[PDB]
Amino acid sequence: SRYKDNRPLNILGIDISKMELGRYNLFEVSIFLQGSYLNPFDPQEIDVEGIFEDQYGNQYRVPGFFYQEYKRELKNDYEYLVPVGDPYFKIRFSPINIGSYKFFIKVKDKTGREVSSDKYTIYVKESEKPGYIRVSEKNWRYFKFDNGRQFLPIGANICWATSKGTYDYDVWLPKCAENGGNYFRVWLGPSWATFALERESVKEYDLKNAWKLDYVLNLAEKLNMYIMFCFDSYNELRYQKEGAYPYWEHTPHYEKNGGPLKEPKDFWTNNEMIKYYKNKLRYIVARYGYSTNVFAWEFWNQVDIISPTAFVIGEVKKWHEDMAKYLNSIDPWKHLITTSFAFSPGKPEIDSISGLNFVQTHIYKSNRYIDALLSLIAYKEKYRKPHLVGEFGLDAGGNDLWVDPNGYVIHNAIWTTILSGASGTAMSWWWDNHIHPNNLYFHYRALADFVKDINFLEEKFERLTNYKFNVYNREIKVIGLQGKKYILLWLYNAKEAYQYKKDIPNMDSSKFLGSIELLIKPPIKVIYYDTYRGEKIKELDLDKNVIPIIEFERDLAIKIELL
Ligand SMILES: OC[C@H]1O[C@@H](O[C@H]2[C@H](O)[C@H](O)[C@H](O[C@H]3[C@H](O)[C@H](O)[C@H](O[C@H]4[C@H](O)[C@H](O)[C@H](O)O[C@@H]4CO)O[C@@H]3CO)O[C@@H]2CO)[C@@H](O)[C@@H](O)[C@@H]1O
Ligand SMILES: OC[C@H]1O[C@@H](O)[C@@H](O)[C@@H](O)[C@@H]1O
Repeated sequence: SRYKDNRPLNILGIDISKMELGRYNLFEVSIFLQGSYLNPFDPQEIDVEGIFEDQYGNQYRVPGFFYQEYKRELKNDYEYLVPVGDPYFKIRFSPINIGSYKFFIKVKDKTGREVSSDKYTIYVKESEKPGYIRVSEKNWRYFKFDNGRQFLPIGANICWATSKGTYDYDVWLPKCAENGGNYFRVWLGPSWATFALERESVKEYDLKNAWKLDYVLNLAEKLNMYIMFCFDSYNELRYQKEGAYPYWEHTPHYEKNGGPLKEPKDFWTNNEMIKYYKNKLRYIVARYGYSTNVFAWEFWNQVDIISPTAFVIGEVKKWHEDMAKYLNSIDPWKHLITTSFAFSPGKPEIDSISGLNFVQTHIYKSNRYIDALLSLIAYKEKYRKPHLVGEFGLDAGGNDLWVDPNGYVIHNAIWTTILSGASGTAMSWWWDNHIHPNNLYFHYRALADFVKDINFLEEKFERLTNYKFNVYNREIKVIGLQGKKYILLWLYNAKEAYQYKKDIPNMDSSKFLGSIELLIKPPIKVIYYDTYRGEKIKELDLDKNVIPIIEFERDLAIKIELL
């Protein structure tokens, strides 16, 4: 209760960031008040809200949140945050419609007293922002922005920083963005994470870490990147004796550390814990929900490998149903909601919950992972909602770093997932010790430039099924999409795609290798695409359905336009 107050409830002053702003831009109200509360993070102690109304009858009820200003600096090798001023309350809003808005502030504290501001008027003009990310109504396999443009996530996990904190994201995000990346994922737990809200407590949230998440969200805004916020990770509910980076003994949920839980199993049903968790969701919506750069709320990293003493499928399912419904109801902008599992096939009892808007796969597999990805993507089409391969690698033990310095494993996965019908790229691990130091971003740039002008929302892509392969000197395989106007092929050498010792192909690719015959009607334009340099190798106009395959070392992309 470091932030208690026991004065009669009064608004003391408000600051408004701007009277005029663009569609989907941040409108921020700062509020100085006094009142009676033991915990500014608990709406039963103090409840700040902004009530906004556009000219079209839509009303938004935005919970407010407690805020401390900081000034960051880098002390040789660690970030250090210096508090500036007293903490206070904020409301963060983002307008969907343009035109005029009226809003007022309402506050209630534990005494039952209620105060409110007069109504203020703001004006919203048109802007360049595409809006929030939703499931496409045209093709449930894909995401869209509110303005109808596709959102095809290309990026990686970038879930926490080193001790340099936000200064690491100052380096990683611009590199990702300039190489076609528009997506990453961050962790808000366990308590050691860069953005951990529950750092010392499950009842009060860490204002420094929340400030760091502000900063990284703002950087994503400037770079047109979109973030999945992962609220909790399995480590929090896993006992030391169970291994796999366990954290229960250190987590603030545990009664030993001041929390309400005697054991991780009680997380799903303990009424005190459920109440604090809803307060946390309210804090997250209040502080970050305005942002169109929040791609999705993700409840859990790999909830299936919490302690087996704590996984009760019926209670975990009901908890996801109830929390998705609650989160949805208090989120004025209705961001996408998801959850994840370490078991690659997932848990159908939870994945089929309608409050979870898309499903995920995590897979770390060293052999024939191309076939595993294709198989999992075909399988999860049963849910009729988008599928994100949210984590991918060779080995949960990190073998990738030593055996694949050139990123061939990432390469194979991102081409396989895009051209098998997943909503976006497979999302690699190892951002800090693999992708960045080895400068593997060029793999994403080549993929992004290949799909850049393809509208997956209108192509009605189906997986390629009835081709004839005519290759003699090699075991070539193909993964393809067939659509209205395009056929997209990724061909790979089964003997070379899983060998990681050779240097990146520098292909002087003239010779004829073989052919693939497809059920299409000429004429067609065939584009051969170097997947490593990210450029057209050759372009060919054809009058027959026999498409030559030129020589390639490891793999080759082909884009075929139906004319
Ligand atoms: O060093 C910072 C921080 O690291 C923490 O350990 C990390 C570890 O460095 C590594 O990045 C690990 O990656 C996991 C991650 O958990 C993924 O969600 C996923 O999971 C796997 C799980 O961790 C087990 O390995 C399990 O057997 O397999 C899962 C996948 O099926 O896979 C990633 C790659 O293994 O994440 C942990 C944190 O979970 C802590 O050491 C911390 O103290 C330290 O400060
Ligand atoms: O920014 C990511 C990394 O960049 C490197 O060049 C070093 O400066 C690291 O200390 C840092 O964590």
